[PDB]
Amino acid sequence: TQTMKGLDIQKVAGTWYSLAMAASDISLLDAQSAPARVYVEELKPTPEGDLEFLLQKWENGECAQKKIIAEKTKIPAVFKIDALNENKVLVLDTDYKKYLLFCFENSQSLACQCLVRTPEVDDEALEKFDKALKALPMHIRLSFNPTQLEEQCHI
Amino acid sequence: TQTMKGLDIQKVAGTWYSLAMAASDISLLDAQSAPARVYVEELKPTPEGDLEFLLQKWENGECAQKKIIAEKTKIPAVFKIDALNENKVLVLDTDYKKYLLFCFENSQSLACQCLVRTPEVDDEALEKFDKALKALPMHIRLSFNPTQLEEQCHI
Ligand SMILES: CN(C)CCCN1c2ccccc2Sc2ccc(Cl)cc21
Ligand SMILES: CN(C)CCCN1c2ccccc2Sc2ccc(Cl)cc21
Ligand SMILES: [Cl-]
Ligand SMILES: [Cl-]
Repeated sequence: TQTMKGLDIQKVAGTWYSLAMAASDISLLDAQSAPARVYVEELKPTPEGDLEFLLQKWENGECAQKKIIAEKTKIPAVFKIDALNENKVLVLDTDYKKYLLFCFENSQSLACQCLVRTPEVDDEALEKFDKALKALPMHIRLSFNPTQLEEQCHI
Repeated sequence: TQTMKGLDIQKVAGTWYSLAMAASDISLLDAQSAPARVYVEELKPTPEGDLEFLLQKWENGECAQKKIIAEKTKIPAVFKIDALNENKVLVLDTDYKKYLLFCFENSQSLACQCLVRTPEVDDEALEKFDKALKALPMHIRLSFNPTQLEEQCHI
């Protein structure tokens, strides 16, 4: 939809925090176990330029660990998930050292996140997140406080 | 917190739609039966200047009807609910004919709504809602589409 020009994927490696989330549909986020309520722990680019995500997900009554690889495409900012469905991960913007904005898109519904490196509310990153979101048909948004950011599944 | 100057309460009577909702805590809105997921049907000012609300609420697996009176205070924009808890309704802004912004506050947690007269997405009213919200510690926001606005409990 809107993407990071000149993305250097190797430089997104490491720790991240899902500071804020937004989605096209309320049901994607408005339950503790909602489909898009997915918490990023780490991004692990592969030497071949795929992007592995370490995630948490509340499911069947607890906070489960998940590990998913999004495969590279010819566009550096766009990755594809191997599944029954054809979903994409799009990297909208990042400065590598503080924030990264991305969206998960199907083939439609959209969930986006504002990721930050540290458990702090970064108003500048959130401002960039909101600017990105005005071009998208979002209907739910939420953000987490520093206490929650240090808990499993942001409880 | 922030209020409508010169509110004429009699002029808020009639049909309204909860176009958007925001709250201080994610748990107040992030479930179909969450405490602040309350849908406004009608406002009925009394001759004595109290404000009755006709509402819907998803509870015990369906969309229940609710009727609550908020009693006047010496401030025209602030009403008080008779309960074990001391909660207030604050009217932030309205033009009577298109939109009304209000907040429910306890003694703390806050839920606010953008009400509109018709089942339409009013970007100007939502812009006013967002401006009001930047002065408040909100962590979840959602908005409804015209199809949902015509359904019981916005399903
Ligand atoms: C259940 N899980 C194993 C799948 C996670 C899918 N998923 C996802 C995929 C690849 C990289 C990052 C993410 S976060 C995310 C946020 C919103 C939505 Cl809707 C989906 C995702
Ligand atoms: C269960 N129900 C009978 C009580 C509704 C209480 N409540 C409320 C009260 C008076 C006038 C309007 C409202 S809407 C609302 C929005 C958010 C929250 Cl948190 C509370 C309320
Ligand atoms: Cl939104
Ligand atoms: Cl918000």
